[PDB]
Amino acid sequence: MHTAEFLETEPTEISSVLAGGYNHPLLRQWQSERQLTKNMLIFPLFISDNPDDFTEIDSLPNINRIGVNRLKDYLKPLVAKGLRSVILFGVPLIPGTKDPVGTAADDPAGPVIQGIKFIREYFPELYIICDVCLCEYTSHGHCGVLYDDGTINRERSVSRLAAVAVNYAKAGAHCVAPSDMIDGRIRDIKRGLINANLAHKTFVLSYAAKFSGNLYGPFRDAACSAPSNGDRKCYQLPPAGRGLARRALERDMSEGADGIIVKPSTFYLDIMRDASEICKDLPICAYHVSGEYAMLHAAAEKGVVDLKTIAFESHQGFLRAGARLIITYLAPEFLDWLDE
Amino acid sequence: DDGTINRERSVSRLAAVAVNYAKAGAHCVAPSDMIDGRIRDIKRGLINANLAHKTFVLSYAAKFSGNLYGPFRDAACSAPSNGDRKCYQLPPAGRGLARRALERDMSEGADGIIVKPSTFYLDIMRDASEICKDLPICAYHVSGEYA
Amino acid sequence: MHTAEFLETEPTEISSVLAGGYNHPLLRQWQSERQLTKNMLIFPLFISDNPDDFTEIDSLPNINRIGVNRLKDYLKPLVAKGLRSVILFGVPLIPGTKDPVGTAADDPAGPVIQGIKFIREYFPELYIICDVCLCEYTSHGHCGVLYDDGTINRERSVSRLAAVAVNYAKAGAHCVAPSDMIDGRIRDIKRGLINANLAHKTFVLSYAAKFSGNLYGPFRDAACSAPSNGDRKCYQLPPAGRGLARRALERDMSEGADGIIVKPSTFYLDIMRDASEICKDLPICAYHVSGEYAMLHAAAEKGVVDLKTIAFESHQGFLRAGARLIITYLAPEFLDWLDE
Amino acid sequence: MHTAEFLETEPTEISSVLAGGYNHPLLRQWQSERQLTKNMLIFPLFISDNPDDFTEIDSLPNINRIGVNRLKDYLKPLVAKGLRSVILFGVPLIPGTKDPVGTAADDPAGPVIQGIKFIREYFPELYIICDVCLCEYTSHGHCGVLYDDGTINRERSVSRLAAVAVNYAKAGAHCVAPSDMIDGRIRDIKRGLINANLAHKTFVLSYAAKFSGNLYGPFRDAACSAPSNGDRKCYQLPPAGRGLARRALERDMSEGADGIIVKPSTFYLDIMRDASEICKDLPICAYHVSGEYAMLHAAAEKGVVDLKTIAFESHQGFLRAGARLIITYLAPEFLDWLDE
Ligand SMILES: NCc1[nH]cc(CCC(=O)O)c1CC(=O)O
Ligand SMILES: NCc1[nH]cc(CCC(=O)O)c1CC(=O)O
Ligand SMILES: NCc1[nH]cc(CCC(=O)O)c1CC(=O)O
Ligand SMILES: NCc1[nH]cc(CCC(=O)O)c1CC(=O)O
Ligand SMILES: [Zn+2]
Ligand SMILES: [Zn+2]
Ligand SMILES: [Zn+2]
Repeated sequence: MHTAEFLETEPTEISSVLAGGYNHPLLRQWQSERQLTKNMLIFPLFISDNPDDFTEIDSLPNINRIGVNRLKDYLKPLVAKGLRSVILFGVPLIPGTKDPVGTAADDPAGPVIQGIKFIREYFPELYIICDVCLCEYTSHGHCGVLYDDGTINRERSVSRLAAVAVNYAKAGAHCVAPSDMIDGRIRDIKRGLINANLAHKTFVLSYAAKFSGNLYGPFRDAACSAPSNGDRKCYQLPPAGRGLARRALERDMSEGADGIIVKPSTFYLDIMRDASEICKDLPICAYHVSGEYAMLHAAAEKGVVDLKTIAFESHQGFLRAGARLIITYLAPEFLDWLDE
Repeated sequence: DDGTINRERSVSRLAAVAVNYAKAGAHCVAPSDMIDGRIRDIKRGLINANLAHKTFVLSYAAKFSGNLYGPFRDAACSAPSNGDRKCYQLPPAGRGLARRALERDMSEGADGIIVKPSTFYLDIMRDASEICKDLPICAYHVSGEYA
Repeated sequence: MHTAEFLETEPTEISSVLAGGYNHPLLRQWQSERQLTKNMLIFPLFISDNPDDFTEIDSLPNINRIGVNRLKDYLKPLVAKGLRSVILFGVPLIPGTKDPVGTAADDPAGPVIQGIKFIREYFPELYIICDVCLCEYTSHGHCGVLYDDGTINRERSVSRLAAVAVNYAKAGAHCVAPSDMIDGRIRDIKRGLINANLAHKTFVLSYAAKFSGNLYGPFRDAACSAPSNGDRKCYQLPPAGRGLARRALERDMSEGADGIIVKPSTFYLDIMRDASEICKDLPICAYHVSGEYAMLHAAAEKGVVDLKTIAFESHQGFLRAGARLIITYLAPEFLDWLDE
Repeated sequence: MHTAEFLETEPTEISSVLAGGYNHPLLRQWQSERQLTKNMLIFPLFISDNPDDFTEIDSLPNINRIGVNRLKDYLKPLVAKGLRSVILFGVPLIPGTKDPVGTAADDPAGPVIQGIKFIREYFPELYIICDVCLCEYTSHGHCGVLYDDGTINRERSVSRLAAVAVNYAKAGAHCVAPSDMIDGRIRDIKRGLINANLAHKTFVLSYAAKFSGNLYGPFRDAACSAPSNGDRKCYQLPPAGRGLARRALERDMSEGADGIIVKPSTFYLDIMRDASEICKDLPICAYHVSGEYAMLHAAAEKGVVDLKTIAFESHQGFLRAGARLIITYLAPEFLDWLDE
């Protein structure tokens, strides 16, 4: 008869015993290197050039394209729930706005600057972050100014990007986040802020590690910033490029970045860990991209996972990997969940 | 009797099982129990059975508790009863414990280590690549991630 | 009677047991830090100024000096077998071509640029690397412009080398590999590419660690680039110079190199390991030189070793030492071997 | 007309200039981390059980199988030339000597112990090293005692190996070098020496990093120690196994090794470098194996390289990689070369 066999054992080694550290709910909280708080949440906003807008973005569950006149009523509850910061994304829909040099990017009458002014007035305590790029304002849909061949033109690009960033800061943005990924733009932006006497009041949140991938889909729907005549594989880091990512982190830090953003998040947790070592003295931010966000929702609907559970798991993962800030579309949910 | 894991009896039983699989012909054994010090007993068992030189010990050194093991419980019908595995599997926020578990398993004889889940724990894989730099690291794309 | 003695033993220590990790064929593959793939192979090419050339190089078994008109038929099978990249070497044979400043180096009608144009046209998917130096175009046979005393003239040399490199890139080369070993040439080449607006499309593969030795023989036959009035012991690193090699690696990296090459390979595996630590974020390439290559062939003929076996052993050694790319004359063989 | 182009240059950067450190012959010597001296050379000896032997080993140029009665006249000149140490290898040719447990390994009447006694008497100042293994004394040709299945039997093996090592030391060997590569043999050998009260006088030179390869050929001819019924791929490290090699080095050191040997040499220079970091406080020895040695000779005959030149280059390479001792068949040559 097959019976249960038990091998002869040796006395337990103290070094084997780890269980004493997480056998209680409170202990699992104590084991966390960083605890998730409401003030680490950064909610993205898609401001449209139509002040009465409030359009739902198909590929982005529960997220819409808001116009200035609908901002107050939208923000009120969130701010009351503890929202401390937002990241602005402009979505100029009016025809004849987009061009080869992203002129509309810093248009004072544009959605971004209009949004900055509104928020600084209606929600003076909110921290305003502005994404800096040309992709949503270029006729070609690329992040910077191009060469006749269609390839990125570094010099003209960073020159234009620096202007945009300084202009947002001039309008009142507390922080600028260049997501272009073009070589040396951080240095030009920092120098520009210095020359404009705004470097002491403007936080530079660089998307130091932004990889190219299949997770930016839904975003291209909410802001209509899709490439034309190719992909961003030449500026955004290759998914397998750890060395380049590490070099980009060191570069951006050396160029003046006050903090860095890792995008995507979950799919690049190892890069977040690398960043926490290289940029140990700077705040690291995780960006839970549209694709990752939409992926969780899809899986949830399919019953593969539980929304709240996986959201907490994924977000706690960012903190474990070293991040202390999080840009997520789940901000509204967390402002609630963190209360309980 | 209280329902809590019994380390001694557990590793004693697990070691027997692992050695038996190797005796049957398995080239490698991967303990996914996550119970304190099972790697040492399994390695010692293989040594005593004269199979340690032919059996690769692939330890699930870093196995976190989470919401991604669902589908697996359907394919093998191995779902907990009267509680969860939160007392043996590492807490999602537990980086320190994970690092300590990696060092422990390595020191106990593991020939390679497995990180589970994968995608949701890429940072732990990176930690493992430094701590267990001389050993092969394996990623386990779990049912939940796959689904 | 002498009998076999067995000392009293103690229970086996777990820390002693390593055998569990490599007792199976698959395991020995899992133990490899990097696995050899077809796309890591870089095949050198010796383009002659005689379009109908196809001369065999005595000291270089199975290797010849090809002319443009024989390139198509030579490359076809290789590319079909998986060849992804080649490294061009010009061998201008026409008299009155060589001079004191290597004028012919970037001659648009020369073998290198002619080769670039041909390949970009007939094999558009092939990655083109060009070795950058003056040794094969100078009347004196040295790597750079000389002083009246015969000693290397840094300034004029790097100035000329930078021009050559930019010109190859202008012709269409995807990557440039300066093998001159002259102080600070990487910086001038990078700056030159920047000024020519080609730095974003040109990979700079620096021969950061190139030692002087007895293994470059056969090469001097295939390209006729032998020194005149001395040796290269003043620019190429001394075989015992580890400190200088480490300093050269850091220097080249800091000067803009995108990747580095270690030459020779087998005889300098320790330097490859040093490079994998210093230049951890950059791709490291091993160059299996003519002497090493010819040495394996000789030993094989003598029956000392087996060609295929030692080739795999030596090449796997490069990967073990940290390289992820390999320039070897055995490329054709590997394109076959890797299939089985 | 194509003219030589010279790009505009910037003032030379001090950090680019490395040339000032190796522009003179003496400087290239100063750049060496370690200089090659006669006392670092260890000459191998193949003692036969036929006292009047002096047979030439085909696959091993200029090397023979010597009997005790021919040892004096062979050693005299070498010792006079500066030879300070030798490594003994036994080659029992008498029939019925080899068996399943390598009984003859420590046979007092065997070549090794007979050699130790002779040398200690005729050349009292010579340092005697003995290779420790069973391969040359087993009927199966393997390094240790086997299981019925043909697989290595760790326990019985190290038990037998420890006895052999202690016996050689008892006979008068100053140092023992276990080249078996069987898990934990160093610990048993050290413990055995301790129990025999010889640990304070016996240097344990472990072949901590011994890889399996295609370079041990000629050796199997000089000592007739070739495997039977398989290869040594289960005990000797796989060529791609850097992790295992590093673990083996740490293990052997922790087990009592006083020094370590890296075999092969040239083909494993990166491992020598790894060893120089892990075993920084212990002397590292490079073993220029028969295959590597025969390879140099073959290439030399083929005119691919110059014997003396490549020998110096390869041997200086060991020192560069971190070794301070060298076991080489070129010892006789170096005892001459180092004089000039
Ligand atoms: N330069 C645009 C930008 N800045 C931030 C991410 C958006 C992240 C998301 O998809 O939610 C993107 C889109 C892109 O890179 O294509
Ligand atoms: N001890 C069971 C075991 N071993 C491997 C994973 C399966 C991974 C998967 O879900 O695909 C599980 C399930 C569990 O931990 O609940
Ligand atoms: N600057 C020429 C150059 N670039 C690459 C190596 C060729 C490597 C080989 O010999 O195969 C050489 C020859 C030299 O340094 O003498
Ligand atoms: N255990 C035998 C032993 N000890 C040293 C090397 C000899 C090195 C040489 O080939 O010169 C060998 C041979 C082997 O490993 O097959
Ligand atoms: Zn953009
Ligand atoms: Zn040259
Ligand atoms: Zn042996």
